Amino acid sequence: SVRLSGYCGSPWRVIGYHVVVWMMAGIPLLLFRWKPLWGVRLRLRPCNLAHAETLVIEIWQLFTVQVQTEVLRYYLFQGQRYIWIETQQAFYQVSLLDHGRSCDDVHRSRHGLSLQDQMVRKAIYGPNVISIPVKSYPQLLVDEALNPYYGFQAFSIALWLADHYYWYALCIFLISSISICLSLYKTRKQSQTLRDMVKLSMRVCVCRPGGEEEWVDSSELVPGDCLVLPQEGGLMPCDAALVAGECMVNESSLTGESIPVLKTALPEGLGPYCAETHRRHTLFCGTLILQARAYVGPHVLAVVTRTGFCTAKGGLVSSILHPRPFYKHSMKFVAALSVLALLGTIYSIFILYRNRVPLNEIVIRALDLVTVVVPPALPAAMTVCTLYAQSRLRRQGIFCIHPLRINLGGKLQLVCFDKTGTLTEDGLDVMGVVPLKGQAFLPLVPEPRRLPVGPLLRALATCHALSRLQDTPVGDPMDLKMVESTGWVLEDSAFGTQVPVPVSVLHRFPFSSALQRMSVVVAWPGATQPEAYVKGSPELVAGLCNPETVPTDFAQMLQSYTAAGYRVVALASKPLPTVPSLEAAQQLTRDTVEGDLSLLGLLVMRNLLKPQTTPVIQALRRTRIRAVMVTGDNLQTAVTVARGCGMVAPQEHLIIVHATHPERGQPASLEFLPMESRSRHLALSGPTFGIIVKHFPKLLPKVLVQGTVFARMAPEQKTELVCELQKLQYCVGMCGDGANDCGALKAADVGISLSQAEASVVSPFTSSMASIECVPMVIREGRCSLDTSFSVFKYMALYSLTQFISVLILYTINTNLGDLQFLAIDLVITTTVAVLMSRTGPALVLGRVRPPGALLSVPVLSSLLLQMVLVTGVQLGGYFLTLAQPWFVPLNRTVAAPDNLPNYENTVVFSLSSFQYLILAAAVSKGAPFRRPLYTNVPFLVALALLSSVLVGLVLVPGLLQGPLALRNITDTGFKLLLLGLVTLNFVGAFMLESVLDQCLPACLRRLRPKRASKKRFKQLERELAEQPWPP
Ligand SMILES: CC(C)CCC[C@@H](C)[C@H]1CC[C@H]2[C@@H]3CC=C4C[C@@H](OC(=O)CCC(=O)O)CC[C@]4(C)[C@H]3CC[C@]12C
Ligand code: BEF
Ligand SMILES: [Mg+2]
Repeated sequence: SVRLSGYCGSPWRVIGYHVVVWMMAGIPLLLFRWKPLWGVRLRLRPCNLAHAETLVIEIWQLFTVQVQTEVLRYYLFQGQRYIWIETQQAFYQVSLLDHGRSCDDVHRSRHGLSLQDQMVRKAIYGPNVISIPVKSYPQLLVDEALNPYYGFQAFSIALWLADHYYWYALCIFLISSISICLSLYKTRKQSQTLRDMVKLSMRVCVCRPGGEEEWVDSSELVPGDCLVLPQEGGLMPCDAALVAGECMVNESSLTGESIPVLKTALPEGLGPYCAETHRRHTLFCGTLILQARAYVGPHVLAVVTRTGFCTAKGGLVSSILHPRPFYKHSMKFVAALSVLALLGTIYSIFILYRNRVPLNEIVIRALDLVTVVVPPALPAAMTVCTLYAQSRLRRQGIFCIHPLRINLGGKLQLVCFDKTGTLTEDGLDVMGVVPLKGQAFLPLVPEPRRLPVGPLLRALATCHALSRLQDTPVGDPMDLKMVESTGWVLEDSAFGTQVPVPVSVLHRFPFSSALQRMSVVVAWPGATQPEAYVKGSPELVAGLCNPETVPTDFAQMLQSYTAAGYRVVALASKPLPTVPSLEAAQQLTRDTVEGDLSLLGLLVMRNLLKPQTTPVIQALRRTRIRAVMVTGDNLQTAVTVARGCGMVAPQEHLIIVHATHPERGQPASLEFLPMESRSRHLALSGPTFGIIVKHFPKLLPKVLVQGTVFARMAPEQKTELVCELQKLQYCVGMCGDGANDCGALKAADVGISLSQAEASVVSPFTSSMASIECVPMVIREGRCSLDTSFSVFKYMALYSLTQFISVLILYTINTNLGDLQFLAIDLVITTTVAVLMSRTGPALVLGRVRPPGALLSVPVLSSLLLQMVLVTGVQLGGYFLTLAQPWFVPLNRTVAAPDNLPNYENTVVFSLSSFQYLILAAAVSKGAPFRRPLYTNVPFLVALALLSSVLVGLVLVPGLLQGPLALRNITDTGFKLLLLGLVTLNFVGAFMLESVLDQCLPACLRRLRPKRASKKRFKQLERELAEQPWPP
């Protein structure tokens, strides 16, 4: 149930709300976004539903919808339109206005719709368009750009402004704002580009009363219009009901079925028309018409029934506009960092109190804990990392309007694949022709054009009812595919060879839905007599041939072909004793030519795998990523595609699970059907999955773990399957191209859309090519992005702790680092490094091992502690080595910083730490397995080299920036070379530590604490099934 609350508005109250939400703070905007009821109570006063300009909809979950007007008030909730009915005082959806009208009403609507009625119904129903509104820059900002670390950055900016660091807070604010605005611009431009490649309209012909017609746009279509369908077919603009002629539709975009569907004219009657009862007669929006043929009249008419979001495709894409729910692994890491930073802050407060500095300085340093935990350039570094990942994906043709979900691509353990249009082509392609030699079959010939010039070749070429329209063959889709395969050229009719004799059709018997076959009579120069061909259903066509021409294994071979989802159509022929002339061959009755045939062969049609599918599936199976086929097609085609695709290896068992509906007196039962030709896969249909979910809730986890083929699977069942897999703690990806996959793509963690319609403009990922090559690309980019994010976080931690240790060592001496030294270290070094280190691309190939999913790892913490030990050792060694020199004179301990600068202690500590900030940057930037080698990042190499050169110039060149940076000029060149030597030892030690840890720590962890269990539910289920398989 839902409740609609009305809220009118007043100008003074609106301006008051605006000023109190803008001039006061930005916090009220986010608070109102968290709870819209407070915002609507503050801005809008309660009113009556008949006078409301606003509705609050809870279904509780609260949505605020404005009440638009066209004296026709309405509102749009998740796409659906709810007009305000003025006689019953409610907002009734427009979907309910055509309810109850019968088939006679639909047939009376075949004379078009008058213009005045057209405008009335366009006001009522709106445009015939599935339009998803663009997210504005504020909403895009909140959902994408902001991070919880920007709150820390805002607090630190407030702290800086409190302690009067204007040229530092301003620079940090500029960097963060530029990163945020550039990311918003990139995401907005990608969304606009996605929505510019979707064609929301066509030029459709509509009947108009009075015998006239008019070519209107596809958006002017309203329920009641009578479309005139073109004979060449094309995409369907809306949901209609055939009232004249019949169509041949390819509904693979809505249902996933690859076999073309024959839609027939709606039958006249008093019963109410229903899109489910009369689905055999309805044309659905988004489906492709392959052939529109009319018996009576010169046009194929289809009365429009639903337009816009009330269509089937509109209903499918409307269910994903419902809002439903990345940093939790990093907040634990920053809390672990905060423990160390708090210990250091306690030490700093104690050692500053011993120095008797003002208490305000002490409390400012205490509050500096937040800046220590979250560095100033951490949010900017993360935003730039996501920007680099998004740009790298876009340069490959993949649109990512949710850059925060790129890291989820590196966590994927399972990928669900649609079959029709994603793994295979949309329709049926010619598998081959099976000739006959003597009395028995011959091996299948994949290319019928390679056949000799015999009866079978001419039967494949000429036995059809094709026509020429705009220099292209127009007719039955299977006939089109057969003639394309045979290579012959269409020009009663004449056919020229692909490069023999051009045979000419002398007569043609039309294809009938009762006889399930068609016949032609052809002749060619140099022949003794005409030759009549027959093409149709193999079972009944073979019933016309001679018993000595049909092989004894005909039924077995037909069963073998039709058990794999193939569309077999038989061909037959017979020499005709008729004279080769049109005076007699045009008067031949069908019954004489249909009898005493000779089976020439079979023509196998199959749903063809795309060439880019098998390598990708084998690649995913090599890296131990589960491949699951989630299709709306039948079980035989799905199983055949899985077996020939790589999801099921030829040596791996496949089990069909068949759930029986519980009838009266019996309960639901599961029976498993093992077939011939993870080593144990499960195949099951949609109804079987639905019965297993509700009647066998304990066996559902085992089905989900072992199942690999899910056929006849409804869109709601697809998204339910994705959700159930995610309940097993899977990270489920999904690749789809149809409207049936929208719910699965939205519910999945990484949903890549191959669609060219409005389903793509709201998907996280959208590939520009119609293959699944994007899936390995997305996974590689996700692994690279996860590795880069972990490297950035580790570098920020190492930086913060290095600077904190340096500052503590200086505080113990009653010294500080220095304002301009702080500015150099942060802005010039760490901001540059964090920006340019996120630029390294993904590795060329996928790997078996995934990147770690948590920042609190024994490897990560151990590496951080060892690098900190090395850094602290180097800095303290430099300090205690400066303290043992003849030229060294101690600082003036009486005065405090920054007045005791320049001195030797600060100079040495800054000299060592500045090199450490680059060493710890080159160290955490790891390449393989998940990233390219470091040296491929030319900007980052150049930045590191230039900064190292600058720091070596500071160390060695006498008088270079020793004044600005408040450094002290050292005259002992031996000490300068010894400091450089300490820097080199730190460099080699950091790299050796990283290599030794990365190569020997997992082995040490395995040997010390043997992890004999896992917490992921699917892994425990896999262990349990390995110990005891569920189907014995
Ligand atoms: C207050 C005064 C006296 C101090 C001046 C300090 C500047 C030298 C700092 C401030 C911000 C720093 C910048 C911070 C960010 C970057 C990003 C980086 O450029 C890119 O990000 C391009 C990325 C690509 O190659 O695609 C180059 C270094 C740079 C400009 C830094 C160069 C040094 C800058 C200009
Ligand atoms: F397009 Be899929 F087979 F649902
Ligand atoms: Mg599809």
